Amino acid sequence: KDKSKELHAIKERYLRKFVFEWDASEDTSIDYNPLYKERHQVQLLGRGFIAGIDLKQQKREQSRFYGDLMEKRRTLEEKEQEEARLRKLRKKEAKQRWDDRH
Amino acid sequence: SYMLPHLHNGWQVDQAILSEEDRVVVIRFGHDWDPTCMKMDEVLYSIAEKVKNFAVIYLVDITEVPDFNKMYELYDPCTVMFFFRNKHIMIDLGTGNNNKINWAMEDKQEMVDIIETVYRGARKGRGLVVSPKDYSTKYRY
Amino acid sequence: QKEDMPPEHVRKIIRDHGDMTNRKFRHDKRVYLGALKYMPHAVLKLLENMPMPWEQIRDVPVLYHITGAISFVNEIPWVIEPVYISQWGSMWIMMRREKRDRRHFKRMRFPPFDDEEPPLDYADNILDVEPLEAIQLELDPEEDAPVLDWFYDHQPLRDSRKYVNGS
Amino acid sequence: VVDSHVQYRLGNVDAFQLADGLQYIFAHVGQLTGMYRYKYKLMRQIRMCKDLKHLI
RNA sequence: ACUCUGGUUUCUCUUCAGAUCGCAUAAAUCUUUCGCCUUUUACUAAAGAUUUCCGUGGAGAGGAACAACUCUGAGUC
RNA sequence: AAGGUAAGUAU
Repeated sequence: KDKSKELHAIKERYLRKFVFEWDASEDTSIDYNPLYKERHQVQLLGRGFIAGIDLKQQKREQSRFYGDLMEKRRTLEEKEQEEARLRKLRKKEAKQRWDDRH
Repeated sequence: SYMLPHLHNGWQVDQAILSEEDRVVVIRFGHDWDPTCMKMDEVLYSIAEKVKNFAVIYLVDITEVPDFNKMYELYDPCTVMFFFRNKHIMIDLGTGNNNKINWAMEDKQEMVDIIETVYRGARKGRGLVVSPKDYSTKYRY
Repeated sequence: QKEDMPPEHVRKIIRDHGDMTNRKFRHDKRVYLGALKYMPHAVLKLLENMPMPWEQIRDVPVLYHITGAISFVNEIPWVIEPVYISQWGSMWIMMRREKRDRRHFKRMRFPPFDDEEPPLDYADNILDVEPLEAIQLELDPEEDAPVLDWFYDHQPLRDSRKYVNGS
Repeated sequence: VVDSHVQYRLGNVDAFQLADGLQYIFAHVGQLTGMYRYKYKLMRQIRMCKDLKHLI
């Protein structure tokens, strides 16, 4: 299908009635090129936080490549500091979840 | 070049319309300096010679005679009111306002047919009459 | 120069000219009509001065008609960009949290009252004390020390020449 | 809009639902009032409002 | 270390717009094409040119309010 | 929005 998609793409290159809302027939994002169709999300090496995307979900949705690399590169003291920071963060999260649905 | 008789005074137009006998008094309200009204006046002048026996045209100026502007809601150019037999006739030509022709006729023969139909309806005594050509569409295509 | 006036006389005027179907406010005539020419403009102000979620209440002054025919809000909605963005980000987080917590959400009725609801008298039920509670966050006192002193206000830091011009 | 704020102030429904109803009305005027007939161009505004709401 | 240096909040008034007037964004009319097309209200959608419209800055003027506290540079200091 | 007022007759 992709080969035929490129084929007809090159062929195309060279050779009242009120409406309630928008229609899907105007979408332009449909590109057969897998590189363009599947674009690597710019995670900024663990620093990419989209506005509307849930922070916890984004952390879960993060590829964790940067996180894993930082964990590997972190020294023993750095690992201890990170463990303490995440323990405090987990305690804070438990504190917030205690208030919710109490 | 707008040589048709014109009512200098408002009351003069009233008595001129009143002083009618077996004739149709086409009072064309508007202003001569308007271009569409100039075309309408030219069409009326062309018709006047051919149908002067029963159709009399008597123009008037809204500024000169503003008392009748509110009487029949005179707030558009090229308005024509076939005030015949001391009775405002109901000329229906496929338009919302079936008592006022407020645009210059495309052809003189159409206006002649309209005015003779108005004369026939007025003589018959009916206060309403229809047009052989509906103007709901302009036949643009 | 001219100054302000107490709202009591405005309330008296609107109560007197409650309805024009009687012979009360019929003498206004052209004066009354004049104001009508600029009726939509005031609506613009009422769509620009309308409160934000943090604004529990606001006391913006108005330009009213001497006959009470029309009232004009003489306020251009001014908010500094960073503080507005911070406030609406706090509201974003808070709305997301509330949606997470609330198991069933309720939307109100398309007509807020009956289709023949009379104009509610300000002194009757608008003067009710109960203001409910605006959507306000609980920021960390240590981190939000330069925040909670004036945050969640209609015109924060007003009359503080060290930070803004003032009026 | 004014009556919605009035009923909010006079107790009734909480402020979270007040904001939700404000959002809806702002993004559903086309459905609420149907400006389509009143003015064709307004359709553009309402349709884009749906688009922004779509993202919101 | 010495002399002069002298306000900022404001309210309006009258001008000029350079400056993304505005780190936002509407509408109206006209004009050429596109879907046109069933007459205007209208449209669809772009271009072109105006206008109103929300606003703003510069500059100047006149009162009120802090006008007495000076800020500050100059004054071989 | 509309392009969907029958006219007539004296009260």
